[PDB]
Amino acid sequence: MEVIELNKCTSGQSFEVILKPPSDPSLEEIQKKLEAAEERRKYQEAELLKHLAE
Amino acid sequence: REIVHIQAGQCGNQIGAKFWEVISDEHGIDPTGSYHGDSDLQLERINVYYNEATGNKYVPRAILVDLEPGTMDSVRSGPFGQIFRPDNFVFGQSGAGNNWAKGHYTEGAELVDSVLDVVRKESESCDCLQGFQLTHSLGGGTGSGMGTLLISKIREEYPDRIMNTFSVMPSPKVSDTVVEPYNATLSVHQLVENTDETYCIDNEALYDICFRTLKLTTPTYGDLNHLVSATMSGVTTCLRFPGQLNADLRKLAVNMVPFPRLHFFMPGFAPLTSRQYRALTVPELTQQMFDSKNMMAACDPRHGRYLTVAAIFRGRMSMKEVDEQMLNVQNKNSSYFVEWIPNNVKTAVCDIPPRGLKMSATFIGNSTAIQELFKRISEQFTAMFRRKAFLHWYTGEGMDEMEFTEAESNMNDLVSEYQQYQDA
Amino acid sequence: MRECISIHVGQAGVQIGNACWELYCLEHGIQPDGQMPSDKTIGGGDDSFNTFFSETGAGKHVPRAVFVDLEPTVIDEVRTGTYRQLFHPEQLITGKEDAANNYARGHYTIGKEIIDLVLDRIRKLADQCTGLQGFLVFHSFGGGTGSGFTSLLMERLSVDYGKKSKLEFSIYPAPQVSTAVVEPYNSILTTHTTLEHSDCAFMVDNEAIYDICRRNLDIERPTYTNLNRLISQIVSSITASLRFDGALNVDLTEFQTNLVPYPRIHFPLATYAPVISAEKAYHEQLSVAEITNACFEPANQMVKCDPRHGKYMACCLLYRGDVVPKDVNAAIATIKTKRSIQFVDWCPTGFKVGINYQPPTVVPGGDLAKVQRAVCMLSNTTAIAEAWARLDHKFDLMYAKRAFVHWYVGEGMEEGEFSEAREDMAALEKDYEEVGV
Amino acid sequence: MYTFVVRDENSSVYAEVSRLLLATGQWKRLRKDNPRFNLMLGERNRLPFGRLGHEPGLVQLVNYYRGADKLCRKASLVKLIKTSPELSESCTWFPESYVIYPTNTDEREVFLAAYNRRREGREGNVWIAKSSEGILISSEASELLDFIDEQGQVHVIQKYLEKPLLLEPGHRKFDIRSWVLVDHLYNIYLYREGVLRTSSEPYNSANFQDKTCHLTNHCIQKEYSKNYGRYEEGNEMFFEEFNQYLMDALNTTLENSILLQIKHIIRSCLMCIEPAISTKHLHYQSFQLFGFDFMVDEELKVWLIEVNGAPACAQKLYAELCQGIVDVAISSVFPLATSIFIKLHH
Ligand SMILES: Nc1nc2c(ncn2[C@@H]2O[C@H](COP(=O)(O)OP(=O)(O)OP(=O)(O)O)[C@@H](O)[C@H]2O)c(=O)[nH]1
Ligand SMILES: O=C(Nc1cccc(Nc2cc(Nc3cccc(C(F)F)c3)ncn2)c1)C1CC1
Ligand SMILES: Nc1nc2c(ncn2[C@@H]2O[C@H](COP(=O)(O)OP(=O)(O)O)[C@@H](O)[C@H]2O)c(=O)[nH]1
Ligand SMILES: [Ca+2]
Ligand SMILES: [Cl-]
Ligand SMILES: [Mg+2]
Ligand SMILES: [Mg+2]
Repeated sequence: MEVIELNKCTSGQSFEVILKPPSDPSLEEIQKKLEAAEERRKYQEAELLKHLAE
Repeated sequence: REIVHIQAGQCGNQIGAKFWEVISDEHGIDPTGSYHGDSDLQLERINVYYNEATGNKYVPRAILVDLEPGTMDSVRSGPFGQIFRPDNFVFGQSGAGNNWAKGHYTEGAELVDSVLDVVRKESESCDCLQGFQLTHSLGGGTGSGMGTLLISKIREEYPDRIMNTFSVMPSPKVSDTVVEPYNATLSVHQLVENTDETYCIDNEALYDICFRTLKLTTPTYGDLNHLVSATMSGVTTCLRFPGQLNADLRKLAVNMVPFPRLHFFMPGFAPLTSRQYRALTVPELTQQMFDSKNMMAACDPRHGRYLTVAAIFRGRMSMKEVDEQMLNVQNKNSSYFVEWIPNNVKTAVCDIPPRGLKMSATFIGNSTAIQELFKRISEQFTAMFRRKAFLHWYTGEGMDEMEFTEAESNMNDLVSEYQQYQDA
Repeated sequence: MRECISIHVGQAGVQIGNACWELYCLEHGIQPDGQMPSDKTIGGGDDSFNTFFSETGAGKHVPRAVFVDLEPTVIDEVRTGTYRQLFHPEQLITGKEDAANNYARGHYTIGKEIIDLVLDRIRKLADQCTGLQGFLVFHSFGGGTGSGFTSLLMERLSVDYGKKSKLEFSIYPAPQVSTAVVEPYNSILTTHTTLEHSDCAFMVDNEAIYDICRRNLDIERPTYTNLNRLISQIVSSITASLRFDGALNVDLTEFQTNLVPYPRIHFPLATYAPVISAEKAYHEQLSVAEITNACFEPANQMVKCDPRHGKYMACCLLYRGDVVPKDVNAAIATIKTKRSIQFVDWCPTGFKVGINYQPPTVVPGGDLAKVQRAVCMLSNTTAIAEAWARLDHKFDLMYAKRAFVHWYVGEGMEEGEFSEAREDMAALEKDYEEVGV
Repeated sequence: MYTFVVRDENSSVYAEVSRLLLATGQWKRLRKDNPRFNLMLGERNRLPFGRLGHEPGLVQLVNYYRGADKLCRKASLVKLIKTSPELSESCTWFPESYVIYPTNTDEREVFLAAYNRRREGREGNVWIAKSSEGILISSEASELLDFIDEQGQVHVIQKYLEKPLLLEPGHRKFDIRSWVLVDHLYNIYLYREGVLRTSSEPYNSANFQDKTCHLTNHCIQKEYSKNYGRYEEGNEMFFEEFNQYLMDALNTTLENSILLQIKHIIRSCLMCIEPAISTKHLHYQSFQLFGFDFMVDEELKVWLIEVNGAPACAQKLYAELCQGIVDVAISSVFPLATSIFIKLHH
């Protein structure tokens, strides 16, 4: 159980204890998706309004 | 923020006027529209239902609709009648004679655009209109036929705002005319399609409560409307007062309605008050609010499963005890809540109690037992429709038998839908 | 000195940000109006606290923070509260209507129309940075804003800041304190959409914080105020190494390096001790051994689970107060003999240890007692995947019935995003199991 | 009223427990996938322990110890005994055993370095192979490893007890089965009534392929054996007959000759894994019933051979043993409106 990379300073100290050794899409690609769901939305609203017109 | 309230027809206007009396009392506003309570909590969310007019006077965001002037003259002459903006009274002269067609297709059609003009004037003066509420019966003509006509107009013009109805279902034990099952069937079809929540207030249930447990021998429409206005206060109390839940319309809609068409709610109130002084304990309140006998739709909760439940407690009480008692209900009757919606019973609290109670509870169940209500209507409907009885009052206004056949089919479809989930 | 920017999204993110910044001001002796008398470099600096604050000419110390909600009511309480002067109006961004507990509403519908204002305010903070290292993002899994707008934000931040680190502080859904039934949908959705844009996420299960507030603080019905002051203790414990002099976890890169060897298994478990009620009449202060041993009690974890049935991949110990290495070493040695701590074969069995001699700061009139030494263990154990199982299972039960899906599809989402996110989650669960059994 | 759930219908014991629990009138059974339970009588495989203890307002107890399989699978157990200091390689009561993987860590190069010293010292040298059907008892290695490698599972090979205690009249082998219940508090409860699963053929020390002498299993004894049922009903002698026979033929009792060693072995194994499986400070609780299998040799030394995590009871004893499970494992956690167990502690 050996203690390594001991650093000390006035605020504290830090170290390591080793007990045993080892045995993204683009901006266009996102604007595309956002506006495509906006198209699905505007279609659903159109279906609603055509149905209300019937 | 703002809600727009509409009340259509006789029943619609009577229960709506009682609603406004009740919540006006709660917010400390007198029949002239002036504030006079103690707490500032009474005014913090006052604009959800009241417009602030010159003089710091508060005017309900309410539109009053009828096809005959009787009930609304009665309202203007009544206890809080002068609180309502007089422009907001919109009436024709000829009535609708308990006729859904006259409400939807002919007379109501002639009055509907002026009602919409007032709705628009009220809406454009809102910062953040969250939606609408309608009080109406489904058994008469103005309420059902012109109310659902309005509802689809409003949906066309405001497709993205919430639509809630408080809807009085007809029972033969409390019945005006024999064509109520027809008027209600036509209406349910509209309601299944164009509202976000519908509070199913069966008139049978109101009568039974008045009779059995309130020992009222011969209940008036008043005795029934008192129950309704107390219940509506309870379900809007979180919208109207500040608390740990910033309560709005859409969030309740999204959480209560797993399937778009299955949005018909069993409401209930506790303790059931008349027109005693014993104090209730939190387990007592909780047991009553889930009691079939405290619910305003005449369905047996034990004959279905709760899809979702909203419990609302009012008054000062221990949150720990409320939480324990809610948990004991769900855990001791877990068969009756669908397991495929985990933790489907949500509890809110409002610190301010209603008038004359220190503690009370309001229940909103989206249970499959509601199918019973629709079965009843449907039986009553078919009993006349298989003989085409009374149809002339409608075909003489333009309607076809085909439209009746369709509404019957769609309500049977709604019944099958509720059954599907009762066995899933 | 390399700056860190905190983004607080949605109600939970905003209120937890409030707690954390209140705590930071106390810890660095910064008053509510932003003056730091201890700072002698007026109007500038590259000290370690400047990672989290900037300075103005008047000597005003200003959080490198942005708050975002799709509705005004919460950030309005920021704009009027004890620390109103602290933040600059442009940092507090609100909408008009929120995402109504709908992931789709925050990601697609209401998000799209605010993402650019948010990115521009973030850029105005970044342009004040000499060497920005990345972002600490605070949000709930359950809310609509917290899930959908956070994942939108996360995507755009990867694009506009590809070389910077992003760390999450996540609030995982607990029914006791939840007001919505669709939180499992929102959780799974956002976990899937954020998984490749997050370098390390610290999950906090409200269930665990709630029960810690009940048992160890003797509060019968914990409020968000209680939960948030305890959460901010933990969060300060985790970020002190960025805000103070030290040699352990000094930049966001080191959190990934020390805690995340496999970038998909990037959910370290926090355990914290001691949580002691300020109303406790007589309290015997706990020793280095007692609190390090408490670190291996699940009752002290931010997520209830069982590290004994799983494997560790990394373990950091962060102390605050009267601690010195030989005590820590003795405590570790004796704990290893009495506890089940197994590492993955391809990792060293060991602990990276950080001590800060200043004991924890406590908010005056809070629920937490002052103690002379405290510790936050950060362990990347595969046992945390228990939470995922729970969440996934709840999700499966609703989605079998398409319950509530219409609400999401009606905002533009397609049904297939649901089972895309669930299949990502299933891959995640199987990663954890292959690492850990 | 309490609520419980069943997720293993092929469990004889917990079937009877469900029955008794219902007859109490204070326990009601929910459907298998209802989460709002107090007691989960779970499945044997992939019991979802990560979903227990997260239901507010409910105390959850489960009839299995997560992690107990380390004791209840043969290779698991051999690795546990050799690596646990509490037990030790030099274990005086577990037969010399080695874990061997198929051709397709392993111990056969460790195995040979002891095997051939057994052959050279001119000692008896019979070994038996088994994996958690398929048994080889042989005198030279190239049969054992050959056979292990025909299969495809991890295996263990164990010193086959060539000089077992033999029951007369019959000159026949037997094994001891003890039922132990560990409650949430990690009380260890050894059940008063164990059983002898006996052979009915005279132990043949010559050719180790006559399965009926060497294998005490209840099924291999009912099917292929000559005299199934000659001496005792069901190849099942119980503890009073065994005490009496030890008294008469050997001038000892069951307690002193065998039971002290059984209690020591049970308590040692359970206490060994206690820090790894105990639910003392957990958000859910565990109990479990285990079956321990022992072999007494001619010198009256007790050997442990397997622990079984889902045991079947003896049909004479189901009633009493399941009632005891209810009394001390269930009603201890969920109280209702001269004990049959001995607590092991030292
Ligand atoms: N610990 C903690 N949890 C919170 C807090 N506020 C909300 N939550 C949890 O967060 C989830 C709800 O998400 P919110 O943050 O309120 O939702 P939102 O991001 O504002 O999104 P909207 O749906 O648009 O209002 C639930 O699981 C709540 O219990 C908080 O202040 N502290
Ligand atoms: O809207 C009406 N009643 C009403 C009553 C209570 C709350 C809200 N609004 C919410 C509800 C919410 N979650 C929530 C989900 C399910 C159950 C509950 C339960 F606590 F009630 C709360 N979150 C924000 N706002 C609205 C009447 C039509 C007029
Ligand atoms: N609960 C209640 N029900 C009413 C009231 N008035 C009428 N009804 C019911 O409403 C139906 C008649 O509807 P009504 O409102 O008079 O029709 P409208 O004026 O044409 O809309 C019948 O089923 C009556 O039972 C009332 O004041 N309270
Ligand atoms: Ca400075
Ligand atoms: Cl970059
Ligand atoms: Mg009438
Ligand atoms: Mg919000």
